[PDB]
This record gives sequence, C-alpha cells and structure tokens, in this order.
Amino acid sequence: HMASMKKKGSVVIVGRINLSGDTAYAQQTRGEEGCQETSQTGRDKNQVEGEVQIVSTATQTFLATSINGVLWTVYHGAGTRTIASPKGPVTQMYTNVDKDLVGWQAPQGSRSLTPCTCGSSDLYLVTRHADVIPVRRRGDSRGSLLSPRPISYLKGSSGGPLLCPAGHAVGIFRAAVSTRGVAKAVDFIPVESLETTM
Ligand SMILES: COc1ccc2nc(C)c(O[C@@H]3C[C@H]4C(=O)N[C@]5(C(=O)NS(=O)(=O)C6(C)CC6)C[C@H]5/C=C\CCCCC[C@H](NC(=O)OC5CCC5)C(=O)N4C3)nc2c1
Ligand SMILES: [Zn+2]
Repeated sequence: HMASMKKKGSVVIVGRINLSGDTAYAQQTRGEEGCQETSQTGRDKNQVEGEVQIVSTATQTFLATSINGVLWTVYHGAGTRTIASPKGPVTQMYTNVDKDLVGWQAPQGSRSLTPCTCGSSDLYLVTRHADVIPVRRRGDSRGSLLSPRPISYLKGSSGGPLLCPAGHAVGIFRAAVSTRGVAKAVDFIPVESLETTM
C-alpha cells in the first residue's frame, strides 16, 4: 500500500499553563481546527510563552514542560512524533520508551524551569487545569497526594511538572496510582533521569 501510506502528524502546542502571577490558569492559544491543520503541516507560527505547554495530537492531549532548554513530555502521549514549529516539524532530540520520556529542543519564546537541587520532599504537581496539587515525595519516582481525588482530575496532565517549594523542576508526571478510581499517589520521571539523558 506504498502509494497510500500516511504519516502521523506533529504534536501541536494548543495552550499553556500560566504561572506568571499569583493565580495559575490555563490559556488556550489554538482551537481544534487550527490544531488539526498545524499537525498536518508541522508549521506553527504562534508565539510560545511560559514553562508548561498544553499539547495535542489528533487523538490525545497532554502537557509538556521546558527544563534546561528541552521541552519534555511522555512517550505514551507523543510517541516518536515531531513537534510543530515556525519552520516546520522538529524531530525529537531525546526518546526513551523505557522511561516513558521524550524531548525536543525548547521552542523559541518558552521559559525553562531549573532542575531542583533542594532535596525537598514537599512537592507541587501542576495540572492541565492549572490546579496546583500538593504531593509528598515518597521515593525516587513516587509521591502521595495530600488530598486524593478521582483520576478524572489528573487525566491529560502527563508531561506536567512536579515542582519544589522554590519552583524548581523535580520531575515529570507520568502515571497515576489509584484505588477504586481515586488517585492516591503519582508516578513521575525524576529530573535526575532527564539530566543524565542530557
Ligand atoms: C507506549 O509506550 C509506553 C512506554 C512507557 C509507559 N509507561 C507508563 C507508566 C504508561 O502508563 C500508562 C499511561 C499512563 C497515564 O494514563 N498517564 C497519565 C495521563 O494523564 N495520561 S494522558 O491522559 O495525558 C494520555 C493518555 C494522553 C497521554 C497521568 C495519568 C492520569 C490519569 C490516570 C488514568 C488511568 C491510567 C492509570 C495508569 N497508572 C499506571 O500505569 O500506574 C503504574 C505506573 C507505575 C504504577 C497511568 O497513569 N498510565 C498508563 N504507559 C507507557 C506507554
Ligand atoms: Zn528546589
């Protein structure tokens, strides 16, 4: 079926989590129609701002987080896809299925988080709805929610950051641990695992 073989589209930035001020809030920067066309062309002329992007493919939506000049997300969201940019599709510079991790060069205009060196266990998870959820670190890749809630509230937030009290990146949200649909804990990619990948 060589003549008909299709190509998957690019990941597309469709919004961001604004952490600029005192109040965190989600912003949409591209609607579903323009996302569809930008995914096909890989050409995204929109201005990018901030640390946490909301990203989409044709079938999934999740988050992506800039840390040290790399926009990081999960492999279960992005696969091996390019990301759209002003000059066309950009190929991944990191791919690690064993960690559920991918990364591209951070887009012009983004701001990057700094990797945490505090060694603190009082963390904060940022979701696609701009909820800032306290999480106690429980291991290298696990943290417990101080206030559990249904997994529905976390769906679509893979690729988002866990931050320390000082706003540094401690990890990338990967998976939720639940009992009877209630998220009690989170699984995340520690920033050290990104820093060695780099
Ligand atoms: C393909 O190659 C791959 C390589 C490595 C890899 N490695 C993984 C750990 C993995 O896990 C998958 C996807 C995540 C997920 O759903 N990620 C969140 C999310 O939001 N995704 S998302 O909606 O943005 C989406 C799907 C658009 C991208 C953050 C969750 C939110 C809610 C949970 C919903 C029920 C699901 C509860 C699961 N629990 C869990 O597995 O827990 C155990 C891990 C150790 C304990 C869970 O979380 N997953 C199951 N897939 C892969 C795939
Ligand atoms: Zn820190």
